[PDB]
Amino acid sequence: EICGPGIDIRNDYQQLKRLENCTVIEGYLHILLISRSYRFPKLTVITEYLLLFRVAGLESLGDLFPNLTVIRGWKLFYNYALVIFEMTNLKDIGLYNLRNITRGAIRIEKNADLCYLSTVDWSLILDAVSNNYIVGNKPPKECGDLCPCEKTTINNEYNYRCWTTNRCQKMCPSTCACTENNECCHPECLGSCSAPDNDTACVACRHYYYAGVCVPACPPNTYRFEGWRCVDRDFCANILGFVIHDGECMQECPSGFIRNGSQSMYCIPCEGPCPKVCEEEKKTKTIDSVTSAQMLQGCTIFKGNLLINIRRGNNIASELENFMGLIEVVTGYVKIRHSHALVSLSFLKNLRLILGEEQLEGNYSFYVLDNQNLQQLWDWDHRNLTIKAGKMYFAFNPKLCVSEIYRMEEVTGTKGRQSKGDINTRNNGERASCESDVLHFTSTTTSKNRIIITWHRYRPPDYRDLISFTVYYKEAPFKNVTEYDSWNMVDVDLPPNKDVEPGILLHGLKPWTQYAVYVKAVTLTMVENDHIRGAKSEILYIRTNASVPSIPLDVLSASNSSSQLIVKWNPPSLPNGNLSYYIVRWQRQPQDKEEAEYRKVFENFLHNSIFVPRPYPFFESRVDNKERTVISNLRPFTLYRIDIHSCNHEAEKLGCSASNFVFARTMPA
Amino acid sequence: EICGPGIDIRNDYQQLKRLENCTVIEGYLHILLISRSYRFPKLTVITEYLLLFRVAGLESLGDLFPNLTVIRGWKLFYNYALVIFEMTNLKDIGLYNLRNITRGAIRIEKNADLCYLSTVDWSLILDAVSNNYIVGNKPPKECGDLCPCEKTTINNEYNYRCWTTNRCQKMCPSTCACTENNECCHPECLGSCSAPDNDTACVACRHYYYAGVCVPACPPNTYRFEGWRCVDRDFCANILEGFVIHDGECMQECPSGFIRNGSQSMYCIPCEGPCPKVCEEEKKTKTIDSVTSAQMLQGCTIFKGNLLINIRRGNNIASELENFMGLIEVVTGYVKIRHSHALVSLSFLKNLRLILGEEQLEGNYSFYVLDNQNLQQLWDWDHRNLTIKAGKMYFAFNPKLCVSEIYRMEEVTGTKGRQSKGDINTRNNGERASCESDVLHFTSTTTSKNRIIITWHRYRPPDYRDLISFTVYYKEAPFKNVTEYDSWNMVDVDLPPNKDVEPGILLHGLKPWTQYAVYVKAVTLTMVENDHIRGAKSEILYIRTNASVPSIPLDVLSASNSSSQLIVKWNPPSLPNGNLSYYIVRWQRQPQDEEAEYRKVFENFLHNSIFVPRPYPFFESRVDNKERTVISNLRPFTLYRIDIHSCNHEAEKLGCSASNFVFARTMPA
Amino acid sequence: ITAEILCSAHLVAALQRVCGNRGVYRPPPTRRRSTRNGTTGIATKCCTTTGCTTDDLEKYCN
Amino acid sequence: ITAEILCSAHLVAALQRVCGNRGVYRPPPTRRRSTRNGTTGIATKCCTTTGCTTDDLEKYCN
Repeated sequence: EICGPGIDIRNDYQQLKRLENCTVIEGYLHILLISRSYRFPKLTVITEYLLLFRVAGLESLGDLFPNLTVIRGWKLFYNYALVIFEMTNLKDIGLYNLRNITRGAIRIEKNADLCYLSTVDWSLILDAVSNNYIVGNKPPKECGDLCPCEKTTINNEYNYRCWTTNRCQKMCPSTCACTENNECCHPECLGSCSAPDNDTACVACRHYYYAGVCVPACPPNTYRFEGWRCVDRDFCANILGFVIHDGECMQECPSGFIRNGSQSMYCIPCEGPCPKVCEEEKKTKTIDSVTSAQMLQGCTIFKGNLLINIRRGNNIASELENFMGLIEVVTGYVKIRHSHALVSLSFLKNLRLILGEEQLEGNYSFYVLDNQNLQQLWDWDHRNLTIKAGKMYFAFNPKLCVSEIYRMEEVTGTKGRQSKGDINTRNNGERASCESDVLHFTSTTTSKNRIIITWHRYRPPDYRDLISFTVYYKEAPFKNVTEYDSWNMVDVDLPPNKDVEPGILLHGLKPWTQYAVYVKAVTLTMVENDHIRGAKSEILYIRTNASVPSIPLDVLSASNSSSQLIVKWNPPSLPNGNLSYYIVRWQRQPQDKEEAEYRKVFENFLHNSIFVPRPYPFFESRVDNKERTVISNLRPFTLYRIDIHSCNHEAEKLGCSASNFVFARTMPA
Repeated sequence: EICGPGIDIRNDYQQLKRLENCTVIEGYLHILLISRSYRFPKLTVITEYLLLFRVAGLESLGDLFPNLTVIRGWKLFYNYALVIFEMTNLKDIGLYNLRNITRGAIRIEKNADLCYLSTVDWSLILDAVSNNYIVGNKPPKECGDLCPCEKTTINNEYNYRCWTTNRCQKMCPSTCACTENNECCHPECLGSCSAPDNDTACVACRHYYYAGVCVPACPPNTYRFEGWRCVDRDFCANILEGFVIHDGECMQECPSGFIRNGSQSMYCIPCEGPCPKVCEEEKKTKTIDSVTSAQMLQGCTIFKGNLLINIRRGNNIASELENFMGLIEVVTGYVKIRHSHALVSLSFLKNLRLILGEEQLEGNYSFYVLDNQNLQQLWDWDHRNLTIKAGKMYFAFNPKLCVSEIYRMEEVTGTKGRQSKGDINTRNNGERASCESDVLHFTSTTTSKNRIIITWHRYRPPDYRDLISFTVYYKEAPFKNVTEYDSWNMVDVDLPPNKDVEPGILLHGLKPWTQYAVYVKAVTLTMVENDHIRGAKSEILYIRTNASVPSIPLDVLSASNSSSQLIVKWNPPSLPNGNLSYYIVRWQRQPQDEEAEYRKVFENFLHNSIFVPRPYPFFESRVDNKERTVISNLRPFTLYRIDIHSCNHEAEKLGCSASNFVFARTMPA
Repeated sequence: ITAEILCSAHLVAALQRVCGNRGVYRPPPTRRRSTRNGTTGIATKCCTTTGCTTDDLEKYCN
Repeated sequence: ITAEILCSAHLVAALQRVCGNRGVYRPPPTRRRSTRNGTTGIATKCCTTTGCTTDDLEKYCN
């Protein structure tokens, strides 16, 4: 009697009766929030995980499933094959017939009355014992773990092993998969044996199972179903359909595969991005949060309409780009309304086609409105776009330069399609700081803390305009930097001599740090022409030349054996470069703020008021990756000086760092 | 021989000869960057500070000014009266006649060869010895401070006191201002004495000096000049406009809040209002495109020019422009507010009551606003006055400002029928204004300690088809200056089904005695998208929860100055929750004897995947006003519990607050 | 009705108390593969510092 | 042109070298009123640099 593909019993105590006939549970098993005596000796195998949560009245698991032997864990609950959490009145894991857990780990937590936790050797029942989680249960010091048998080493201790107060923990001899008493099972068997080394006499089959036989691989005309048995071609033609692929019967073709026409039981390899159509029942999918956009994950074509209304949110540009970055074709229209968090639509990268099957009232396919922070669309000179039908409406977008949307309809192909009110400079580009020329940098020179950068001389559009410059620089960990936010600003004037070009020297910078620098021109127009131009430069990313790294931190050394010294340390405070390796040296030893700060401000007043303008040998080894190493071949009980250096990628020219040294003596012979 | 009003000797060593005749130096004295033997026994008094900096070759200050006795320091150099900085070859401060420095502190710094620093008791020469700064000189441990006399306590040590290796530090006896050897000077005298207790035999006068006499206050027909002598009326009639006589003092300019009297321009008359700065700028039209640009208009009363306000971006602007231009009252020319996208009101121009019109924009316009995207109101409310003498007014593309406001402006302005028909148009002005929106008149408010019930009148939308909903904006406001654009907690309550009940909302979880700003906005979803949309909104209602039991008194401290007495002090409660009336104190006799983080995220997944929704007696006294009281009649050396309560005006019905108690023991008998 | 912050047993107890006899749903159907889809449900929201309202408790519960 | 940020003692010495025979001195001696200060001092000019050009030092030099 197979039961599945998933059992979820909760609330009613009496609903547990659904397990009266089941000997194998295909899928998971859920017994939650349960508030008498029910015994199920029929059940022996569970393919997936087993979950127990807040079951009142149950004192031991043996009361329900005494014959449960194998939890295959074909699919896991958060990488766990058995979860016993917040189980009140539960005293012990009474699964004294449990033998093998095939895949997952165990999480037993918050069971204030649970005993016999350390009395179970989980190393012979499952494999990944390191990833188990047994925290928050009753304390073994306050329990009384008593046996009524065998024993082995548990952690560093050796003690008896019992499941409950009447049954021990059963184990196979070292000669073997065994039967009840000392006879090895079949190699393809698992758990116990009704008869020794027989395929048709196995409580549970390892690998796969078919027609009462524990087979390693499925017979030729059978396919993998779930993770324990094999089914024929006609069986998966009745599941609702499923595909046959790689000798396996899954629900849907895997990634990079699509169903073949007519012969819809097999997957044909599509080479390009397979047409991942996402079809939603709601006519217009409204994206009002990052959670709402989750349903669009991995979609290539969207049969519907997109309504973006994102007021608040988290780190959004990288998040939507995870879900919607693969969308390429939108059948309907796209509306970005009230999306104040969006500064750019760049998260819609692969979007190259917008059709217009349904259009907003007035035949609009692209409709943006009231986006206070939308600086730029995703329409830069790299991306392509095509709106087949519909018009474009732009309104109340103050940070959007109007020129940017004129560039849009060139690629869009709807230059003369919209009306005169569809694009209005009054509410679009309202507070714009764009519409400027391009200042070009000329040269950059980098040191460990100084940066010399110069830009080309800028002649203002008018002869009378007084010209000045402003340098914006700030430390940027990575390149996603906007000009509106941080920025340190220094005003440098145009040099008097026309042969020298304007520049600035920055002082006091962190070694090996990427700085974002851009220059803006200060054009004071005597004739206040409302055709304002201005000049602005590109965001230039400059990293300091790598300096000599800092000394390693907290050098500690010990001796676990004679002629051996173990040393550990921390990475230096200021790496000043990509860490490459550490150079350690050991030599035999012979036997016997405000003040300077306050001075700063006082100093400046002086100059600001005086001047006035006229009107044993060393052994050396390199540690490649870790911050720990062991020295070998030493004189026993002899003092050693331990010099440790820290280099980086450019330490080949700069030279490696200084030494943070320590002294340690080896173990006596 | 008086020399002034400031001596600045530098570069040339021989330029020091300018001190050959001076006995008193009126003002400061600079000896800078000097690279033989020059003696000036004439000099004795220095009014302002004395500065020495990088003088090479000088070994001691006694070589130049042996008779320097009093440095008045009327005006300080960075709060210093004497600055010895970077003096090379200088070995000691040879001012062995220095007696009194009246005002400032001392800063002697970076003199690697300077000795005799600790041998000088600056506590009897100056007053603010704590604010001195003697750092970076030759270390006393590495100098050799030796005397060739008297001594006293310096810091915690007692040691000899000498200026140089030949002269000691001279001091007056405890009986006295003394002469060379043990005879007290005159009370009005200072320093040394040519003869004992005589006015005409004093090296330096305390207070003031006139006609060879140390006088406390100036004679009736003399006035204070600088800070040491008195001069007559005709003297300050010759100093250079000229100097003023005010409060018996002869200063350079009238102090703040005073202006020069006409004709009699030697005295200051008290102007009551902001006295006229009268700001004249060379540029014809002053453009205020930033808060920095408006700085030049700080404190101006009348502006001879034109105002062009073009503020796109900015900081907190209303309070800043109000600081600069808030005092401007009269503008000779025209005023233009163009593109000023940050201005929501012109209230920063309060005292502006007159606009003349000397120069008018093309078309005879004196008041010209344009493209005021977020400007909702002028500064023209029924409180302010205004008069435009000549010119017209033009308003265009002014959406947020209501056209009725500018109609009300020309009533006070006096230009009702002067403008044309296109100067004030209703098309692009008031277009989407919400001032015209019908008020969601509140109906009732009910207040508790933490809950507020508030209801507003039912709102029938302008169209029959419009779907109507409400939104409640509430936030904690310490005071009333609250704008709708900022904070606000928003709750959407629907119109109730029954037409007899009016829409309301219940607020839960509010701080007792806290003023909340509440206003309701209507959500009118118009089926017919008529661009004649105004919406609906309500007035900002300030509601403070019913005065609740006050908070406990803060920081109850107690001590015992005597037996049978206990003094107790405390602070007012954190949340008074009403007007404080009195405190109730009670005294009772006491009888003699990552992991936890990682678990967090994993936890939420479990719940996020399991559950699924269906588809001795006490003595009591009252302290009336203060937060301090003294308990009397107590058992000596007996412990007492001190309960302190805090009541308010509504504590008669709601009860006095809880008790913040402390324990104290009285003094032993 | 406020967004109470309910966590650990208290979250379940809040669901247990709000539902009371209502409980939750336990029909066994045949299971399609990868029907586990669905994340960030209201149960997770209640535990968050923002919490979930009693109405939200009713929405996720029966 | 580009010049090293110069402060403290070195700054004074650098100025002396540049000024040489010219030196530095106040154009008006013994002016009745102080010209004031707090901005545009060579302390600010070279500690945070817009370019401590030789000509800029020359303007300071008198």
